[PDB]
Amino acid sequence: SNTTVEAALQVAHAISTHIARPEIDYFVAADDVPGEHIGESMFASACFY
Amino acid sequence: MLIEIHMIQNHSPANLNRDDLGAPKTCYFGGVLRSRISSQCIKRSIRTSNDFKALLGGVRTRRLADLIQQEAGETECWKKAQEILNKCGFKNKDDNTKMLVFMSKDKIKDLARIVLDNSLGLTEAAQQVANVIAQATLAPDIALCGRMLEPNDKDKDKKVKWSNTTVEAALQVAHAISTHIARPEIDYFVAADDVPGHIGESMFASACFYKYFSIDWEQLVKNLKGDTNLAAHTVGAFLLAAAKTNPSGKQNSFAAHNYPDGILVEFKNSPISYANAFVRPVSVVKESDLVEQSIGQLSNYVNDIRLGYYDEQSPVIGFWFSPNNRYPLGYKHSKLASRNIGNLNELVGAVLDYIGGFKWEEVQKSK
Amino acid sequence: MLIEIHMIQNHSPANLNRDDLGAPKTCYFGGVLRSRISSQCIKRSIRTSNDFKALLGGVRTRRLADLIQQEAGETECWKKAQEILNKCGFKTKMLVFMSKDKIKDLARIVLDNSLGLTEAAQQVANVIAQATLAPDIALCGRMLEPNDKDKDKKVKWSNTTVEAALQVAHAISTHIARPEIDYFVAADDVPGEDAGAGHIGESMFASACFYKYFSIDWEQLVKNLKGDTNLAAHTVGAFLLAAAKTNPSGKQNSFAAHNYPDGILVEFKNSPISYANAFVRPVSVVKESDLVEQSIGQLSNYVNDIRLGYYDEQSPVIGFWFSPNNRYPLGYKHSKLASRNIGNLNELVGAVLDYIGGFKWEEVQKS
Amino acid sequence: MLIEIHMIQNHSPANLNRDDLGAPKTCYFGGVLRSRISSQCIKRSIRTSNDFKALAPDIALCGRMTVEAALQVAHAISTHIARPEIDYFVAADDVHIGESMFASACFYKYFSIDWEQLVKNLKGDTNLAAHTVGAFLLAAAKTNPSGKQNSFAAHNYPDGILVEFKNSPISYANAFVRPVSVVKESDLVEQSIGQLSNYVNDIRLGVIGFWFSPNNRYPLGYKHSKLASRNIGNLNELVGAVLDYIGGFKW
Amino acid sequence: NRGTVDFIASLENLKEGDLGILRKLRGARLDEKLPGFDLFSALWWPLRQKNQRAPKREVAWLIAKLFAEFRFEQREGATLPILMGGICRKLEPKKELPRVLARFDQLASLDIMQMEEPLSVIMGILRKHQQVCLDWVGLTDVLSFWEQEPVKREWSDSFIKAYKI
Amino acid sequence: SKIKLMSNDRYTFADRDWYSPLFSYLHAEGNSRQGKLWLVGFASDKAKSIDIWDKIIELEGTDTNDELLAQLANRATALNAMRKKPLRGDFKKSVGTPQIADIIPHAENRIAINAGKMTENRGYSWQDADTEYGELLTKVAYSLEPAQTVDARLKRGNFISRKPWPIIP
Repeated sequence: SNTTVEAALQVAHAISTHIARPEIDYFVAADDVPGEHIGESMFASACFY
Repeated sequence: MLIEIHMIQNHSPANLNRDDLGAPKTCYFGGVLRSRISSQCIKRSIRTSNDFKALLGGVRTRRLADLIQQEAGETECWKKAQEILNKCGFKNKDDNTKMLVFMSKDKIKDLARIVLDNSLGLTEAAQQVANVIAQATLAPDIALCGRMLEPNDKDKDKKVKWSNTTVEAALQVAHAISTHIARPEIDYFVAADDVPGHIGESMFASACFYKYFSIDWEQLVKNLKGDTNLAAHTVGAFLLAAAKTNPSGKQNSFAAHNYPDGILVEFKNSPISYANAFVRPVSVVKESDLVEQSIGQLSNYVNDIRLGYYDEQSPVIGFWFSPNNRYPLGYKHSKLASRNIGNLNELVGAVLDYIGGFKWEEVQKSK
Repeated sequence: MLIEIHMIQNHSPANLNRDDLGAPKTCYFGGVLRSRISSQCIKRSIRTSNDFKALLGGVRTRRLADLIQQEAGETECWKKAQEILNKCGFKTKMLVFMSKDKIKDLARIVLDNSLGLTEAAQQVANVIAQATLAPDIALCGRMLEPNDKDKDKKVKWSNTTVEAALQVAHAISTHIARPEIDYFVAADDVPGEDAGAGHIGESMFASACFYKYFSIDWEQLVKNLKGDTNLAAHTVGAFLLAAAKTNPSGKQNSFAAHNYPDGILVEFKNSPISYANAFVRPVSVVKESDLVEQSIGQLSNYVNDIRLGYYDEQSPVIGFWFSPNNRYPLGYKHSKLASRNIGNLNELVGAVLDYIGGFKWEEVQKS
Repeated sequence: MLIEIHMIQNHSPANLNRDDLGAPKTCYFGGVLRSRISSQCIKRSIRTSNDFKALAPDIALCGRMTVEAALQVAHAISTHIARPEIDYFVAADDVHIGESMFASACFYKYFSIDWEQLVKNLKGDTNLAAHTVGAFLLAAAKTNPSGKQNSFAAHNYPDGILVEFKNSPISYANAFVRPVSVVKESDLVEQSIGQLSNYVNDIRLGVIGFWFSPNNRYPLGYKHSKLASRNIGNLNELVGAVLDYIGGFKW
Repeated sequence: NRGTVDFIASLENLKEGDLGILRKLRGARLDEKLPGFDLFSALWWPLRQKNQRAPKREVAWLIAKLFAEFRFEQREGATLPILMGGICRKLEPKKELPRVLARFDQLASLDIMQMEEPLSVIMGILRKHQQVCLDWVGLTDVLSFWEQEPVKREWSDSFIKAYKI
Repeated sequence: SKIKLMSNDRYTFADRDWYSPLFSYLHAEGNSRQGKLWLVGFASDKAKSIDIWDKIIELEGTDTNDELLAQLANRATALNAMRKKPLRGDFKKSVGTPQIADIIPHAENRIAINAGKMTENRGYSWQDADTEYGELLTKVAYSLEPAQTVDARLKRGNFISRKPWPIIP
């Protein structure tokens, strides 16, 4: 039979009010045993509508 | 008399029109890629709009039998109606019922009455149905878009003659194109599962579009059997719908409900398109924005065209509309538009007064 | 003398001329693929335009019997018309091109007379042969060939050849061709089980910048229209205006490509020269400039090379360059190739008429 | 002596010569099919023309009925592969699909004139022969066959002419055994002229000549080579130089 | 050819941040954004110094952007006209095959500055069918000399040979 | 003889028509006999002369096949049918691929060398003579489809496989 329900809610993608500034964080995991690998992550901050 | 509407509208990230692969439609203009919206989508959005609810009456479908049966209510009548329609000439090649029929919605009762006649046989009923269909062209949507219908000569009964089923269109719509270089983008999505117990891809884009509509007053009046009030109401409702309606595709995910930032309405005897204002793509600078630069280039091209070609013994009259005079026209001219209007309602009133003199309420009371 | 017209025109995405398969026409130039608009399409579009209706005094049709019948209130003159035309030699029916008033009046008076069939056919043939007084006939020529296999042996034909006074070349793109395909799906108004995956259609469209070439011989145009001279000037002016502001009516209800030319060059020579070789190397778009500017620059370079090449002091040539409001100059850096750069179309028409003779456009608009 | 003229000319899409079936004339060369313009079309195109109408001349150059004409015209050949095309047309009624053939190609043309025969046919006159040579050069430079010109206004002008005074007759068709393939950094006419240049760069290594291009648009030799004795940017100056070399006559 | 192998090797040595920087520069030119210009210069200029037959700037920029977006694994003998052409044997001949074939064939009427989006859709079609390997060096070599007829002829012939199997 | 100077709707100029007076001769008068057959043909039309040609065929006299000889005696129709096929589509009053008529005479001249073996079907056959058109059709296909795409290559492959078909009546 019919298995379709029309959506009653409309949402839009949250976009910024300014120019985005992506940033890179460099991380190095440590070791708890002495003895005888630079990492790269991304983050940003913004204002959303 | 030709009424021409030029619109500039900026949209949020969305997918209003997509191809068979799911990507936004694109075109090549001036040697560069632009985003595109098909004219059929705009026409369908305007036709199936709240502002066009009153001026409807045309139906385009492959399922005339269902409507004919629903009109009566308890007669069965499905098989007999289907046989009559097959005898009429609606091609059934490849076992697919097709050849979409477009006609007025008030003539379905006549078809149901004619089909339910026991005195007549089948060929006479088919001829009567064809005659009824060929003379149902009295709706504003049909008068605007037009209609073509060519039944095939292979499955129809040989004793069936068709009259003229063609009505010339009174509306011309061009494909929407972007004023800059298109930048399609990919979105990566995942469908999660609630019970604890891969990656997809979609396409979207954002662009600023230039839209062009043209309406012939004489042809629209002629199609509606000389009803001038109905034509004025149709023009007003079309302006309202084109201003305040957007295509409905992927809107539940992208709520792109933006309104035009500039509308120019002109009256002239010949059609002129201002698309050549954007052969050079718009490049954004740090001291301005996209809409202002697009409007500036449009104003420059309009001034050049007005001072180059349109200057004849016949004058040209146009009005310019921006919301609360937010975006003025060319700063170096300040005289291209004979009137600057800050509201849509007074713009519609001005057009209706210019056509032949019409009040909004009086033409609203025509349907 | 010879009047030479060169145009550069950029069009929006559309399909103006299409082949049997429903695709835009193409050709090979310089070893690469270019878009093409046929010459007969342009001639037909100019002939049936609003700026030429004052000189449209010829009809090309095979249904002459209907036209002869329409020149009668109640008299039955259809079967006899077909019989007379069959004895003439028009036995598929042959297309006949000639003036309207002559065929109407003379065919009505001769056909309705009580005379022999052979004599009536001979008089009809003579009237058809001698009816070569119309600007369109003079511009496009005529070639009538009666069928000697199934014509009455008693009748004899006279000269029916009119040498043309206009030469039109196929429009070719200044760059490489980029054909595009748009996919459409037709919707149904009434909900239901619907079809399967859907019938996806295909529509082919393209956008290109075309170079157009026209050549008019004034002496042959005068000779075709007999010793009359003002009519020739009116025809030249109307042809220039129509070619400036008319486009073919292809898929214009969905592709409103009503763009206007950006550059026109009118030269007065004694021998024909074509500037097509300016675009043997295709135009490539860079981050600076646009397509039209590069095309006009290449055209100016080729014109300068030709002028500084084949040059005779005993027959110098002059011309006028027209751009809307002087927005696209020819000699961008230093060269003054043109003599009387004009920024208005009507001023250009007036200058052309003045050079042809002591002609004012107002005075010649009476023949 | 013998005067040999080589011309390179590009034509817009047209049909200047067709056969009984309506298709453009063709030939076979270099293992491929090439477009062809008949010799008896270029002749009777240069002849019987209004421009050329400038001891009866026009018979010494081209004889009629033992006149022993002094002009030799070869068959025009293409420098690339033939690309015939079909146009589909219909006729309206304002009250059946047909097909036509057309093509576009770049042609190499060869003409030869025998000076001694021209002088003997004119009964010793030498200024009239020089005037006839100049008139023929001007007419051949500015004339095209009158084919389907009303539908294909192909009135292009030659992009390169070479005049030579060799001891024996020889044509440079062997410079076009390999069909020209268009590259992005060049065009068809430039590549054809370069191929011609790399056929007189040889031969001499393993006579004099005058080269003419409109305003020096296309120079012979893609270097600072002296393969051409003189490079001239005007047609009248080329005629004057040839007139001077013929023995010092003034145009 | 040496010069392209080392370029692809250097591209394969990049990390997530540089890949994202190149990803955000898709559809853009080399000059407008400075970080992308600096990264491309650092990756490319020594190769142009050492080797004269190195790929041109435009082709290298296009290949870098495509690799940043798609990140295929380099493997010799896995060129585009083979994978596309082996894929085309599983579609419906009447409808889907012409639609894919037109998109594959449109590449012959575009220059190197307009070959981003069609290649993007082709590589998306590849990714939709679980493809993990591609020959980047061969693609760069073909794109370098795209204005030569024998190159296109070999491209189409390879496509047909892969398809007819 | 049925030779003409032009190619009309019902004729295609190829070469001397040496295959016409073969079914009649080898079945009514002359029959099979080892020797050299001399053929003299003189085309005419009312009071106008067109052309005369002659030929010599080496015959061994090894039986005859009625169907194959009848097919050989009717080959101008097959060549005309091959020529009249358009490049694409079906149009009324269409001349059809004029480039094929430019290459037909050379193939006919090449085929005519083995006339004696083709007449008696010793080692030469219709399919054997069909091979001579392959190289010429391949050369023509490049001119007809000058594109570097897959569709052009497929169209060339389809075009290469054209050959005349024997029609007995």
